[PDB]
Amino acid sequence: KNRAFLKWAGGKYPLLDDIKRHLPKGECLVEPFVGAGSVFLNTDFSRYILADINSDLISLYNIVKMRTDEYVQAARELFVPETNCAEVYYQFREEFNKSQDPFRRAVLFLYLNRYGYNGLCRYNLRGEFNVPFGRYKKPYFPEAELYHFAEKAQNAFFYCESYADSMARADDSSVVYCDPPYAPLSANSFTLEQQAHLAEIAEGLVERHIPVLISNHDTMLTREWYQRAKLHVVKVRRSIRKKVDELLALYKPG
DNA sequence: TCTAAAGATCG
DNA sequence: ACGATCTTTAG
Ligand SMILES: Nc1ncnc2c1ncn2[C@@H]1O[C@H](C[C@@H](N)CC[C@H](N)C(=O)O)[C@@H](O)[C@H]1O
Repeated sequence: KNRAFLKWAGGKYPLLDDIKRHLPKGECLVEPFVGAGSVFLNTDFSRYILADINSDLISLYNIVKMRTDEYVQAARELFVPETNCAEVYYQFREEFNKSQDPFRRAVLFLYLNRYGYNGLCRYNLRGEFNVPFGRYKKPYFPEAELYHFAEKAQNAFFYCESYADSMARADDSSVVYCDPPYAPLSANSFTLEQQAHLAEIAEGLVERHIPVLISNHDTMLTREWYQRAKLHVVKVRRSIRKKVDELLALYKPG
């Protein structure tokens, strides 16, 4: 069991056993919504193609892969007792938003992920990061996790683009896993129109003998979008009050 | 998930 | 120059 080095929304570490039970075998794995990378880090394919719409995240992954020793030594200097203070936090956030150097922006990005409020990621319409101070007791510097990420990445390529464009890179030796933002539980972001279009693209790939696996909440809407697949219920019963389970859908060819 | 200030849109 | 009703911002 291997851990990511970033805090992130909708991370899949606790569901890995159920995912690996139903995921097919092949030469190359494609992830159109990669995020913090928990599945990439806990599987064994010989090639990977990894993509996301967030451009600060993709640039950080390129620096860590190609300039490893230089990156670690510089980032370690920001994790000391002197920097756990509100007046210092708001000046570093300001330096980040004004800089135009990829290496310096990547160093500061990790500090903000581990000292900021509840570990969030949020921006305004101008592209400035605006999460406030978090006040933790003693944050942890993920050194071991950073070296292991660099090592596995020697066999992957990274891209900044949307889900229709990355899914079109697949060929007759590939396998695809999708993890989109969650569907709503009651009546800008990922739209209803977009949730349905994703299911349509999957039905077209499976005609070409290319297999696909998807995950989301178990509701009335998701059962309708994914009607042409085989469905498996995962009991979780998380409160809020009511219980909700999770769902997996598998498209397999003949 | 929350809320007091500031800016956007139409007749 | 006016006012009712929405969006947007950031602790
Ligand atoms: N149109 C889009 N195309 C591609 N990625 C998107 C799009 N919209 C949102 N995303 C990303 O989808 C990701 C959703 C995450 N929940 C995935 C978590 C990931 N499985 C992990 O283990 O960390 C986010 O990182 C988004 O930035």
